[PDB]
Amino acid sequence: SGFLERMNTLLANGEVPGLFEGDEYATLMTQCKEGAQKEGLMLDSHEE
Amino acid sequence: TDGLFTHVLRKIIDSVRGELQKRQWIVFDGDVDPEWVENLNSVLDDNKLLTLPNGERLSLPPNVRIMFEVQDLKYATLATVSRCGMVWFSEDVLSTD
Amino acid sequence: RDPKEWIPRPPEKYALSGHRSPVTRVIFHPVFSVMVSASEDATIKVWDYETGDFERTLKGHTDSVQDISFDHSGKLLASCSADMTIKLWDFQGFECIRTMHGHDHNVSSVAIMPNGDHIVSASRDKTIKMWEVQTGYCVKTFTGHREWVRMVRPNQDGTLIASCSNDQTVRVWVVATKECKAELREHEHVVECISWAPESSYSSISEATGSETKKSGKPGPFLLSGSRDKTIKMWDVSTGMCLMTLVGHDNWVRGVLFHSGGKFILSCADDKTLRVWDYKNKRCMKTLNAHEHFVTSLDFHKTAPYVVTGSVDQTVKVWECR
Amino acid sequence: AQYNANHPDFPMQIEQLERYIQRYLVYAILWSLSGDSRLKMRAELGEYIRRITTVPLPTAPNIPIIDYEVSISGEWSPWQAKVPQIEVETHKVAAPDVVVPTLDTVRHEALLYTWLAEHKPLVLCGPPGSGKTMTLFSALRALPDMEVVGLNFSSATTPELLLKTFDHYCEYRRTPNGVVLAPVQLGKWLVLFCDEINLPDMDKYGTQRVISFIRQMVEHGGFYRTSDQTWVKLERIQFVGACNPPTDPGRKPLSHRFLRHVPVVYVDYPGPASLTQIYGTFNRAMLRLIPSLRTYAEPLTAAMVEFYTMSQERFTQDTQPHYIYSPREMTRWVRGIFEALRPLETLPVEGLIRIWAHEALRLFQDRLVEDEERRWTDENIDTVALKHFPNIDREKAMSRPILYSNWLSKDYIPVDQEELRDYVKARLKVFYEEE
Amino acid sequence: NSVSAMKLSPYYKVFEEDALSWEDKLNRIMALFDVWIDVQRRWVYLEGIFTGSADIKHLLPVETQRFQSISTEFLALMKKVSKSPLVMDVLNIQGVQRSLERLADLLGKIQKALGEYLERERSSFPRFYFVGDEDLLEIIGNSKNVAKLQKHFKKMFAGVSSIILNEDNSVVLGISSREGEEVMFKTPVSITE
Ligand SMILES: Nc1ncnc2c1ncn2[C@@H]1O[C@H](COP(=O)(O)OP(=O)(O)O)[C@@H](O)[C@H]1O
Repeated sequence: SGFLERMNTLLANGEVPGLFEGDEYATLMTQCKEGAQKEGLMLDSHEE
Repeated sequence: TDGLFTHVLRKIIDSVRGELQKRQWIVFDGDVDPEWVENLNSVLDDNKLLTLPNGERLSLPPNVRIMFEVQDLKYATLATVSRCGMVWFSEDVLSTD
Repeated sequence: RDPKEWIPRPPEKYALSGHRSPVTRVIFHPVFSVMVSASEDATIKVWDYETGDFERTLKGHTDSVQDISFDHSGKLLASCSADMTIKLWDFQGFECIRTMHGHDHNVSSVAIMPNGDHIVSASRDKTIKMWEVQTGYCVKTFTGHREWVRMVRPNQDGTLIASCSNDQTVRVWVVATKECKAELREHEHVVECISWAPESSYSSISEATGSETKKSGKPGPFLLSGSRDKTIKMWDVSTGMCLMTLVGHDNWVRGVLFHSGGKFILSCADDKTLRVWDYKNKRCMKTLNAHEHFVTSLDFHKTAPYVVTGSVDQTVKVWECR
Repeated sequence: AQYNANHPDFPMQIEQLERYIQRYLVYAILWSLSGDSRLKMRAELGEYIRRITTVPLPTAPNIPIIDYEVSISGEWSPWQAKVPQIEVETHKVAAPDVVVPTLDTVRHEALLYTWLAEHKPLVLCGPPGSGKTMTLFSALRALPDMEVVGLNFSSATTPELLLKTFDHYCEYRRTPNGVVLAPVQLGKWLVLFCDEINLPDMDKYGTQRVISFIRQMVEHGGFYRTSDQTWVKLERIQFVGACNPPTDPGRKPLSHRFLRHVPVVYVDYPGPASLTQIYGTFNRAMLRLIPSLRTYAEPLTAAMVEFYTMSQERFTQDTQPHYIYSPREMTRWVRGIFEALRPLETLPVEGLIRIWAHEALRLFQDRLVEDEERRWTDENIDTVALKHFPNIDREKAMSRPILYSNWLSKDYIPVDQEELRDYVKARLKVFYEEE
Repeated sequence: NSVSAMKLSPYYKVFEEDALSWEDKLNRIMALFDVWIDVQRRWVYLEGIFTGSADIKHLLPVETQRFQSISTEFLALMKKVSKSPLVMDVLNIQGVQRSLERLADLLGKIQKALGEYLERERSSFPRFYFVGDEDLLEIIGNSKNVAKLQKHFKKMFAGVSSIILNEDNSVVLGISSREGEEVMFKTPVSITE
């Protein structure tokens, strides 16, 4: 059932709040950094 | 990319924080062999210039003294010795008392 | 027939048809008045486009032949096929003088450098390889594409190679130092075909896009890319910017190239049409119902006013330009 | 207080304050005691109040009191004064943000703003797709000092979902009075929009764990961090829930002890008049792309509404669980027609009717299970199109193999079956070798 | 130094908390301003490059846009400084230190992204070949403020240590050497022209 819970959250919001934690969150922030720069936007703080 | 001595000398020359108004001494404490010291031939000469391969040339400020603290000169060439002021500290200078 | 302005016309000259399988690519001989066309039946048939008669078939490939190319002199013919091999044909005697292996999967493109001493190929293992013409040795391996590389095309002076791939991007590489000079991504689908810009077009492009004259005097190499999102984008390699997007094709763009005089853009697509684009005004002038099925490739002769187009209908068509 | 701030020279006067307070008291009694019931029950409560009260009331013979707001001047004003017939931009036709003003929309907007401004938790109850999320977001646009964070409850939802949301969007800081959980950003209120609060399963002892957890955060203003058994006090956090009526399948009635803290507002499906107004506005905005078609805005919208109504009464959750029809399907209808109309420079009326029919088929027939219902849908689409659009080429607009594709052209245009078959065969031939 | 001398004094035990408080204040002031001065100088000679050159937009479009974004953020921060130009308010500005560090990093990246432009610009004036990239950027960006260019002339000419300028600093009246010897131009050169 947890599979369906994660799918529910992902389909409804496009993101799982509890999926990235700890080092995963920092790594994801990294790839989002070069993704935004490498697309053309500047986003420094984590929330944007 | 600047090296240690190049970085120090460039920071002194730029004098962002009033370095030129000070007495800057750069003391090379260690062994002397031509490989690293011959690059200072223009610095210790009347040119007073450090020349980098990138074409940049750094002039020695009048308030900067280049000091070497060495225990021997069995490998230094005549070019380095002739370019510097010699001060000889015999072992008898510092007595056991 | 303005010597730099002819465009193809709906009345076809010949409809050459000897292939038993979809015709993949068609190229013109740089010197002789002869034309070459490879198909998926592992055959490379050679036709004379002045009188429209079959001459001879080059065989030896095991699987479908995907790309064929000539050198500057027109004496050697590099071909690659789906059987993971690249063959070099002595075009005077019509024998395969050398066969090259090394690609791990399907080889979907091949091109001879302008100097004529190296062959650059792109394969489904996401790699580009460089081979010596004399020895047939693999000497360089461009990696960095994340998907199947479809074509590779060097520029005029042979210092850069452009590669399109299923990874949505076109990568411009420096041959000397193997680095990735540029990575151009604006296509929303797979890029099929690319083409470089002839010198005689630079100035035109410079005033077509309104780009100001650089103080260097070189406007910068310009690249084109047709893609499966039914768009043909022309880029400035030097700045990495998409100078323009050309829209109007009804399906995947399979081939794209400049008019030899650098005033028009010739393209073909799976919408069964060959389109002539006035990139001065960023609009398509002419549309030809070239074939009765998908159009796969086209070539535009350097001097003579002829356009050769291959298609999946196993038919290669010659078009006089008036 | 806001009025007095706006009028420093002329503070609020006692007689006008008394009038305002009386009218607002009647208004608040009405919107508190019947905000969670149908329109008929609101009218009944209004009639009872009119029959028993002494406060001055609107003199409209038939318009119920619930249609009147209390102006700051201290007099009743009809809500219709705040519902103008707007003209939406053609590029914002049926966009998710766009809300067409309506009597119900503005009333619920005002009530939601009134409750949210107090940071009081609330629940929006109504049929799925009625407009609860839209209404809440419209209310939150008028309050710049809140973010909404969306949580979607399910039958297996338990408090750890709220815990992860708090972990992401808030932090636990140590203060001398204890541990305080506060949003990472400052000055600005977090509002947790829990979309399915009454879906979480109820154990065999009549309790939903997440409902108890939310009740504990709401009443006691905090919870217990179970890692160290530490009481944590919430700061600058608000809860807003949405849910289908508890009588719907799979939904459980909420606990009364939880309900005493959360006022409930009932947002019903818009009536045929409201649907007509909203989607007539949308269609008028859309049809400006092709001027020659502008005169067909009023039938088409009506036609749409008519068909929608029949579907909503013909297919219900009694037959199949997914036979749910809402204004969301009409929003998708308008979006699809607009997308089909954008690249076309001109189009005869028969083509517009064909696009309408194709969108109706894709929205109302794809989910049908057995063949008879699909036959019913086809026949009734034909009948509705003929009824609202007479004197059109019946065959040219309702040629039965209705297929639309952009595979054979740059735009979304009707496609012949045989051409599409041949093209798909060729694409499959390529697909075999590539994939 | 004075507060440290207080620390070594025997009477400092009753003044622990406030002495350490001013240690913290002064140390944070230095930490902020040491990077802040460098950020200011780098922006000063970067805006000159990105405004005085018309071809930099075409040849370096992406880094151009990077610099306008960074420059708008810097101007916003400077406006916030100007509204409350007391030292503690700017010291107490939320996230001033991290913002300054980010600005320093971004300015450094932009500076290292200008190598080709400076190398090509060296062709116009050949003596630029004997000037480093940092000093060349300082020279080109600060062309308007000729007062700070007097320290670079010794690297470009045999004995022209400094130049002589009028009161307006717009017409070059002559040159000077290290020893003070001066040469007065017969026809002074107008910078404005
Ligand atoms: N007055 C209105 N103006 C604009 N759109 C409306 C209006 N009333 C209903 N809608 C449509 O109804 C849908 C509302 O569904 P939603 O708010 O998501 O329901 P729920 O909150 O139950 O999920 C929206 O897609 C919207 O397009």
